[PDB]
Amino acid sequence: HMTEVVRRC
Amino acid sequence: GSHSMRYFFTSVSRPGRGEPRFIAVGYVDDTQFVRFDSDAASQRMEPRAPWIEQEGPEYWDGETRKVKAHSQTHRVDLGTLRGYYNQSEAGSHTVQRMYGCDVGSDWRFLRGYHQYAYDGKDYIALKEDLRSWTAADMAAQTTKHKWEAAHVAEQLRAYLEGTCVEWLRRYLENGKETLQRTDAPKTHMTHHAVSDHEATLRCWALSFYPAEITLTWQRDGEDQTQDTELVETRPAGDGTFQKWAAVVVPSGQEQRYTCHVQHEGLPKPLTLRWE
Amino acid sequence: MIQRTPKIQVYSRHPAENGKSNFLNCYVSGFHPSDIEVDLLKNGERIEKVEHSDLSFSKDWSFYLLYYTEFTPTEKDEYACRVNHVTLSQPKIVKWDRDM
Repeated sequence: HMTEVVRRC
Repeated sequence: GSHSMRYFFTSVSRPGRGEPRFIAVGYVDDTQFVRFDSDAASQRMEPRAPWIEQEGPEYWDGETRKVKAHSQTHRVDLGTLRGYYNQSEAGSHTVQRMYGCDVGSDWRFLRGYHQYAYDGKDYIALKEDLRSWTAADMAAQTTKHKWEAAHVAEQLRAYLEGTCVEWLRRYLENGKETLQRTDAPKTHMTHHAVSDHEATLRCWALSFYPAEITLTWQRDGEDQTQDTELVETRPAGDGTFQKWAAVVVPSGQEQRYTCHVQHEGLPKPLTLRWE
Repeated sequence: MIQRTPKIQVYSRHPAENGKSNFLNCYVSGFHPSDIEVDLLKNGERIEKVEHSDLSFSKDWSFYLLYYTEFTPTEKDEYACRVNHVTLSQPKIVKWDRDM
């Protein structure tokens, strides 16, 4: 189960 | 024992040769259960262990939606990083991300991780309190400031302390027959003469699970490291692991030497002597 | 940009017996960047049907990959693995060795 967090650098 | 889940993400830019290659891979302890390959046909998250097939369509649809969003963000980062580092568009560069959680024997949260690397070196990670960031250099300060602004730590902590461990548990139950096994090493020694003066002893550990193992040589009951050789634990390709250690000894002196093998599969550590 | 040269190990899945089907392994680790070139060789000839693992990496961020193929070994037939990587000045070759 991956995280929802995909914030950009 | 203790257990863990880990995800491993790699994006590689290829200038003039299209969009970034992106590979994602999911792990419980030392068993791979999930994968995505941007250059495969399915364009879906795909199972790699039998027990994950117990998951329904909403899972596969949720994981694919996510792995694609991860790929989209790595596609943007490769561009962003290039700016932060003032690099040209000609070279190839690599973004790596790793995250997941550790639970102890009681399957409760011990530790969580979330780290990023640019071209082979730390870029930004989440500190062990899961509430602040360590920027490896001055460029990573720009990122840290953006994620502090958008409250990313808090969202990742919720993941790492709850969601991660809840699903880690569920996997361990669902795949109990594999994930909770122990395969003890099948062990043996070999002898090979280098000349009239010296021989190589090689102590083998084969077919063990999990992968964590120690091999250590002793001479007459004392630790011996000089004139030894240890390979990296390697996969067998059937879900078990292999490893060996060697020592170069004076011909006629073999008997002084013991090989000592610790593994979760050995209640009592093994001693091997050539004799 | 940090670059590391791969380690190479050639070996079999199970203890090798003549006339028993097996797997030939080429495990490459601790390298960066990810692009690498592995081929399995039979008497110096490139085998065709060769699978490999999904790329992953270690605590230090170096890559690792398992290259594998079905085969039935024999007295005569020699096997090697061929590797090329930006850190190599020329492709490396490592022969399989039955005892070690």
